[PDB]
Amino acid sequence: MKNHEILEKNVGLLAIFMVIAVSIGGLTQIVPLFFQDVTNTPVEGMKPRTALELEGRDIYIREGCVGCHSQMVRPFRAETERYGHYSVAGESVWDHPFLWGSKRTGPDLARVGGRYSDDWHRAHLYNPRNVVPESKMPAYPWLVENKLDGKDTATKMEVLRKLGVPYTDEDIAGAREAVKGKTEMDALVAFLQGLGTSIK
Amino acid sequence: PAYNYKVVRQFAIMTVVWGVIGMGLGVLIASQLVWPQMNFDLPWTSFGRLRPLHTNLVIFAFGGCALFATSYYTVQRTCQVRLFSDTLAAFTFWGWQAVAVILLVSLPLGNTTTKEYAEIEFTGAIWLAIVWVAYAVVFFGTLIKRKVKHIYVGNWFFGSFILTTAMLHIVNHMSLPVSWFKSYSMYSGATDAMVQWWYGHNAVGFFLTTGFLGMMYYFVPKQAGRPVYSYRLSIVHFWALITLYIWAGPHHLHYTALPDWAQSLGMVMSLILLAPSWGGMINGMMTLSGAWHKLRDDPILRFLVVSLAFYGMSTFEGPMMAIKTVNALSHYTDWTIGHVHAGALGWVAMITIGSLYHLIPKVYGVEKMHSVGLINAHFWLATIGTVLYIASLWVNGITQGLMWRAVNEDGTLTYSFVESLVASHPGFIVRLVGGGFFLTGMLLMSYNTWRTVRQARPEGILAAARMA
Amino acid sequence: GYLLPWGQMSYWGAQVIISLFGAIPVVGEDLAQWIRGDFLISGITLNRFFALHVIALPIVLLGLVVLHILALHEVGSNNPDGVDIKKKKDENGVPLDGIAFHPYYTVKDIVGVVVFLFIFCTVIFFFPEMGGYFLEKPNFEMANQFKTPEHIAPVWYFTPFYAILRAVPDKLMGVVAMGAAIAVLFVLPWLDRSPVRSIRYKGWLSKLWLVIFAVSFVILGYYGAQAPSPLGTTLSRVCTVLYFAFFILMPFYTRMEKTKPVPERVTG
Amino acid sequence: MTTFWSLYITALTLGTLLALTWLIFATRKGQRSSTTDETVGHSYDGIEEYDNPLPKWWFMLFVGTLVFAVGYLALYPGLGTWKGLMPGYQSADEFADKEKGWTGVHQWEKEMAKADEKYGPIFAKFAAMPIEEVAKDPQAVKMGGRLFASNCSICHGSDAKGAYGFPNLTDADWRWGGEPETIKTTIMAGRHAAMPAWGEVIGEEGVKNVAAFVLTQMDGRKLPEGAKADIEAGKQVFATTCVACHGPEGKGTPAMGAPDLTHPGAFIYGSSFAQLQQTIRYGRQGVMPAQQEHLGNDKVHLLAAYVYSLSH
Amino acid sequence: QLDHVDIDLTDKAAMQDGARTFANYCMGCHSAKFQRYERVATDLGIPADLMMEKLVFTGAKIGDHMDIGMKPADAKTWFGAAPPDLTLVARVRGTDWLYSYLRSFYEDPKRPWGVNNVIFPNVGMPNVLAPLQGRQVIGCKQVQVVEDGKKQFDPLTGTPLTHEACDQLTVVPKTGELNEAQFDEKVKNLVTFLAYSANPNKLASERIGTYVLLYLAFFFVFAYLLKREYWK
Amino acid sequence: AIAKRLEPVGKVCVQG
Amino acid sequence: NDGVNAGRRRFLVAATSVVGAAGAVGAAVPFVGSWFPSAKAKAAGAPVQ
Ligand SMILES: COC1=C(OC)C(=O)C(C/C=C(\C)CC/C=C(\C)CC/C=C(\C)CC/C=C(\C)CC/C=C(\C)CC/C=C(\C)CC/C=C(/C)CC/C=C(\C)CC/C=C(\C)CCC=C(C)C)=C(C)C1=O
Ligand code: HEC
Ligand code: HEC
Ligand code: HEC
Ligand code: HEC
Ligand code: HEM
Ligand code: HEM
Ligand code: HEM
Ligand SMILES: [Ca+2]
Ligand SMILES: [Ca+2]
Ligand SMILES: [Cu+2]
Repeated sequence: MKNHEILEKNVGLLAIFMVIAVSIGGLTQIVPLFFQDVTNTPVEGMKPRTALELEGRDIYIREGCVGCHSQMVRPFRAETERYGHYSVAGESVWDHPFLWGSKRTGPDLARVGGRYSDDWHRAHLYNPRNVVPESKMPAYPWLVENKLDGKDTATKMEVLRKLGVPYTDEDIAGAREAVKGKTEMDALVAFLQGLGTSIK
Repeated sequence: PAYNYKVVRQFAIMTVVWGVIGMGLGVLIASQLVWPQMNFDLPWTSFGRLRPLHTNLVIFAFGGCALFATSYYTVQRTCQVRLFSDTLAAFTFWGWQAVAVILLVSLPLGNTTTKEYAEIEFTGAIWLAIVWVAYAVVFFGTLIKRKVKHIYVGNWFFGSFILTTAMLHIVNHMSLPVSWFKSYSMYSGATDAMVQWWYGHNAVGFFLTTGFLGMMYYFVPKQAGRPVYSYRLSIVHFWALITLYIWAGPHHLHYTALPDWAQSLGMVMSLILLAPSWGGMINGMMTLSGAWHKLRDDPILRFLVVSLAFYGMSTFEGPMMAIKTVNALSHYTDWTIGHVHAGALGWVAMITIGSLYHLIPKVYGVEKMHSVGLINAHFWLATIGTVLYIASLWVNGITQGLMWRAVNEDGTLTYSFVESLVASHPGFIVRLVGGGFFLTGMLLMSYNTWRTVRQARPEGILAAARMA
Repeated sequence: GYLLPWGQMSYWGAQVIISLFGAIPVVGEDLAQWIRGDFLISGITLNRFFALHVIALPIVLLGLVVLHILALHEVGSNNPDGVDIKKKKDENGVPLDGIAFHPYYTVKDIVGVVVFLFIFCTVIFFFPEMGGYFLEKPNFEMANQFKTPEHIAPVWYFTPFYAILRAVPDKLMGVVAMGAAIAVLFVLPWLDRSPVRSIRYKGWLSKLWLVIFAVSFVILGYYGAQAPSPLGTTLSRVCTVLYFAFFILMPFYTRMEKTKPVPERVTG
Repeated sequence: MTTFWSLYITALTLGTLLALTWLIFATRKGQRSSTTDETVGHSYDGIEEYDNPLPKWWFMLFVGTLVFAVGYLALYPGLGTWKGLMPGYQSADEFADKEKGWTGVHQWEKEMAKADEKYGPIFAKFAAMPIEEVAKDPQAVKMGGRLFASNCSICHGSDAKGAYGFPNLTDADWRWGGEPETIKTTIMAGRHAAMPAWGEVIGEEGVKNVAAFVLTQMDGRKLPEGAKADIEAGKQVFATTCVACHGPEGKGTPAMGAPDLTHPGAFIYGSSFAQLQQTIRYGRQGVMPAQQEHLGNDKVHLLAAYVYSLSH
Repeated sequence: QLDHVDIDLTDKAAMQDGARTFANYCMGCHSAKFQRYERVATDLGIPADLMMEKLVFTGAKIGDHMDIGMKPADAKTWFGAAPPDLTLVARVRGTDWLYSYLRSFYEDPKRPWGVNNVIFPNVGMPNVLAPLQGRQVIGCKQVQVVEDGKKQFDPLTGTPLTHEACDQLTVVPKTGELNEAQFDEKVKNLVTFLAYSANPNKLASERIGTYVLLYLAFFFVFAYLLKREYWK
Repeated sequence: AIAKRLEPVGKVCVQG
Repeated sequence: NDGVNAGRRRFLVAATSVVGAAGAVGAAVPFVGSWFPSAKAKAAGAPVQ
């Protein structure tokens, strides 16, 4: 029991032991997730988000909607009835970063694709209380004004392709034109409409 | 010969300053949740943008500066040596302040990685690693240049914290850049979720429990002037805690798309991890054996003891919420936030308050804080304001979980989501009031620290350091 | 040098500045023509100013810098406390508050040079125009002898004196006041009658008047960079009065004030 | 998951558990078995360790957590591809993906089967009667009300009176067909309005005169005092361009979704002179989500009965 | 009141369209004589043969300056004001001024060329982009309603809520090849090319400056260590 | 792509 | 001054000198490079008949 004193007298041995102890846990839960099919095989029928969908997801990231909304429907009957078919690992294979979230200040957005009209997302993302008087969602009446310049769309698509998302040169070339004159609200709504569309 | 108390006192002053700002910003976002009109329809002050700033300032600017202060102070005193290098010691202060300023200037602008506690983007997450390798050098070189034969338990906790929150930082920020402060994670979907939460559960537990457990191990016996309760318990606690906090990560993805074997592993490991955390709490509390009567005279010891009590409460709650049956009720509810602030206001904030109220009148040369009555008032305000926060968020989260899961005998859902929001609104107002109480306590400490910092003559600061 | 680019600002600023020499009551016009080398600003003036700017004034400046540093090293440097460190010397003859310029201040100046180069290269490679103040926008248009810019203003570092000249309604009086604004700094050493050197130990009056002078200089520069305005003109006149009062009243308010005792040893 | 990775998970997890057990058993080895007052010989800045034995209850708690761990990840999916031995579902093949063990999907399928058994008769009963009959059953109409509140109150209003742009399902005016069958079809297949934009067709002046004619002659409200309009020209343009969809009297055509243009209460996009001009100039093209896929024909039938009850 | 334009100097296609517009509609009167066809082709990614065939109309060589046959004195006599060289006009006026100026021409019979400019009143320039924009007049059109900065958009359609204003630039319908958005893009590409011409070293300047600043931070670290040490 | 982008505005119709 | 750390002083002086020399070379690059044939010089020439 006194052998522990050896680590007390040596900084190097203690550092090595701590490194190994912290590494054991991480190497068993993250490494195996790679090379595992269920977490890497996309659901049949999905395609990479369009350039405008990608920019809308980027705006969704910028406005920090992850802290309020979740995109992961758990396999519960109440959950699935409220939101729809439960999310699966194949739906997020091309999501850098994942936006499942851990807090629900508002309804889960995993299946809002096609649930509501574009004209609702607009007039709800411009003044949430206009359509839901008790909403605690912040108003976003600036996504209407500022318009996408398409500066980083090509580079963003190229980087996403480098990370494994199956984009094609026809998409990289056309990304700039796909967001030439469309407002930030348009992209943020188009990305919303595409959520959970692969599974119904 | 003396100690490099310059860096410790800079870190303490900046710890108070950053805690005040972070907690005021937290109160601001809570008010926004109560009244949406507190967003003022400005892009840079909306809840979605400011909330990440709150959660990254309280953890890294307030807690980080506190841990830097209590490590650069505890390591020297327990080793009887000056810090390894004053160069890197001062660099680890100025660069950490630069990191905090980057968080201030960037997160409101929307430059975020969406990773709960890795929101700092490219070229901001690279400087936080440059200034963390320097911190590790400064701490471990000091442990290398010791003038004593052993290494204290608190030193073990601090070193484990430092190494783990460099491995996690480099692993979770492994991304590709599109521009400055614009990045895409290299992990996707379930893999990205697993990496994110294996980093986020160690942003607590190691940044908020291990490093702060070392702060406890030093400042509890020192403040109470009594020996630590058990050496063997300290050994077991340290080793099991560091070997299980990494494992217990998958409990944040309990019923998500993550493979179920990982979820089961996470829950089981968290249930195991219950024991070492309670062992640390037992050591801290029983270190006060024969000295409980000092809680009536010294509010700092009350701070430390109540911090340990809330630590036990949080480390009992957390394993319970790691159970998938319990986690089903509370995974996206306010109960998660209630647990977070039970472990942060009750445990991290209180241990920080007690440790700085002891450290500040030792690196400045002044024998005592300007007003001990202010210390007692701050203790009472923090306690009434953490209890209020805990209770309000518990009620709120249980309500939302039940309402979302509530189903009528017909099979239709009993309640809509807006009904849950309106039912939670009273919880939101009570949370705002408790946060205001805690922020008032923080303001009182800032006034006490300002009045104690002034009236400390040049020599008084100089003699205090004199190595021993 | 600013004439050399031969832009609109170059040409017209040179025109006005050399017309100032036309304000001398008698020989003004002849002197201005002789300086120009032509009946107007032209390529003759351009080549002449180029020769002066490229050789003559660089040589004069190098010689003046040599003389300046030689005089300083003859009398020794001042310090922020105004303490005459030479009064207290050790057994080796070195001042107690003195350190060898090389290497200590050489390395300090190396650090300062690196910081300055960081700012300098940032400006060069990212903001060379500096909002049109380092490179004026109208100067990117070729000089036009027949069209003058809507508003012609000097480079920023000449703007304060310009404001002074613009603050005086009379032309010759304005030129004289602009010249005196620079000439008074020459007599500054005899205007200051304070028993102490550093502002740290001068009386409240000296501190107040230094603040007033700095603010007036900045305001004069700021309002000389824009087209004339009512508030601008009023503040320019007030700041001209204050700028000249900082010097004219120095011999008085340096005596009226009560100064702190200068420490025997430098503080720090 | 591959066999190699299953063995990886199993070996590492069991190694971690064994390491923790060995740590707790070795560190307690040689313990004095009694809280002592003899501190450890060394002092770190005055701090001292009591050298006390591990608390008996704490050690037993750690061992019990270890045992509970082993039991659970033996009973549940863990240690790689080791489906747990839970008797509830470690048998049979009633599940979708032919697996014998716990998962979120597996227990969810069990729960859904139980809930179907419990609730499907209710929906089938209320999904078989005519909408009119279902509309007069408190249980059925309250089910429909809860479905309306949880599914589409956010877009039709909490009380069934929509905000600007969304119809009022409580009033007597119906844009589309107000009959029960038409209501059910509207809730099932969704609706697209397709109101054309006349800004570039009849020009700004024409839009102005029309808007005025609709606002006064049809709606009945007065112009905003101080407005210029050609009411006769507005009527003339209406009789040619607008008369096709909205009836000669501007009373709408439920087949196309054209509303009653003579009532300001039906207008979901506004009734002011400016709002009418906006609608006529830039078109509206309202959208009704198709609620068939989202929640099924039984629930859509219940919702149709509920809205029928509210309106009539 | 100028209109903001977000000009992307890394957009080779936009700069190419702007260069085409400049070579066709602009070099009739305006020179870019401080800028060579060779450098323009190199920076815009235009092959030298393509630049020769498509943008060099004056018989100049690839390395020649973008000179034109119209002499400044002749043009000053003809128009009442000499058309300035446009190589640096983006720096002289800024890109926002150019964007607003090239879209602010409106018919004005009182003027020598029948047009005036909101940005440049009584300008001596004829409206040479009228065929593209179409007839623009100071008339009455729909403008978004604003009350003390309270700008109203349509919550549902996201389009502006408008009221009639009778002192606005209105393009007469079916009078130009390009609609408002297409002419906006044409003018944006032209102003992007002019911005490149005024500052052709911008992108290289940013790259070199980034590397210089990195080196200077490194050197500052070393100099600061050499100072604070050696000052003990 | 560039050639189409750079097409001269003036089009001339030529015999044959 | 008490016990100046030589070697550290020598290392810092040498490293600062080397980095400054690299910066001097970089700052010389514009001046040396501007002496190579410019775009004016590179006009070249066509065959003469
Ligand atoms: C809008 O507008 C405005 C702005 O703008 C935009 C402004 O900014 C401003 C604001 C203005 C400012 C603050 C800017 C201020 C700028 C300035 C100060 C610029 C001023 C510069 C000039 C105009 C230049 C003027 C130059 C002058 C007047 C000096 C002229 C000097 C000469 C010509 C030199 C004479 C040459 C000589 C004597 C030759 C040497 C002779 C010899 C004898 C050589 C030796 C010969 C021999 C040895 C042979 C003989 C032998 C001998 C002697 C025998 C013995 C032998 C021996 C050797 C011993 C204003 C107001 C403004 O509204
Ligand atoms: C990025 C700016 C965001 C987008 C895009 C959306 N949200 Fe939210 N959200 C929040 C609440 C309290 C609600 C209640 C219901 C309501 O307001 O209508 C919502 C709702 C939505 C919905 C509707 C989902 C549905 O099932 O009806 C959508 C499509 C939506 N939000 C998009 C809360 C918050 C929040 C907390 C302050 C933030 C930051 C966001 N929402 C951000 C976004
Ligand atoms: C709960 C699932 C819902 C029921 C039941 C109904 N809706 Fe809606 N709705 C919405 C709009 C914008 C319209 C206008 C359609 C158009 O412009 O042509 C409607 C219309 C209806 C109608 C017909 C009303 C009439 O007067 O004929 C019925 C019977 C109806 N809706 C039933 C908007 C929305 C919407 C926005 C996203 C939601 C989710 C729903 N409605 C949901 C329901
Ligand atoms: C592309 C079609 C063109 C652009 C872009 C510009 N020009 Fe011209 N222009 C012409 C004259 C006679 C003048 C002088 C008018 C006066 O001084 O009052 C101008 C002026 C400009 C300016 C103003 C620059 C300034 O610093 O004020 C700009 C920015 C400009 N032009 C851009 C004549 C002609 C012309 C002869 C028919 C043609 C074909 C063009 N301009 C074409 C363009
Ligand atoms: C069929 C091609 C139509 C013609 C031609 C016109 N209208 Fe119309 N209108 C039509 C539909 C299908 C709708 C429904 C819009 C929706 O989103 O539900 C409408 C609506 C209107 C409205 C306002 C609707 C509201 O406020 O709820 C107005 C004021 C209106 N219509 C008037 C109008 C005029 C003036 C027309 C000629 C210029 C005209 N309509 C033509 C169908 C059609
Ligand atoms: C053994 C100790 C602990 C365990 C097992 C534990 C477990 C958990 C669980 C089950 C959750 C729910 C996450 C979710 O459902 O999304 C959670 C969230 C969290 N708790 Fe703990 N907890 C412990 C102690 C602490 C402490 C001491 C702190 C602070 C000092 C803390 C702060 C947090 C944070 C920051 C989160 C993340 C919130 C989020 O997911 O958005 N926890 N923890
Ligand atoms: C007055 C004191 C505080 C107030 C009012 C406050 C308020 C809040 C609020 C409103 C949220 C978000 C709630 C939600 O999203 O539902 C939050 C989240 C969080 N806070 Fe604070 N906070 C305070 C102190 C602290 C401190 C001191 C810390 C750590 C040292 C901390 C750590 C966190 C964390 C980690 C989260 C993220 C929780 C999650 O994502 O689930 N908080 N806080
Ligand atoms: C323009 C080129 C100039 C150069 C290269 C130069 C150079 C120097 C240097 C190297 C020093 C010693 C270090 C220091 O005190 O900063 C110095 C000191 C000084 N300079 Fe300058 N100088 C210049 C212009 C001026 C001007 C325009 C003035 C005042 C009108 C001036 C007044 C002084 C004074 C009074 C001192 C010594 C004061 C003291 O020791 O604190 N110099 N100069
Ligand atoms: Ca999250
Ligand atoms: Ca969260
Ligand atoms: Cu956790």
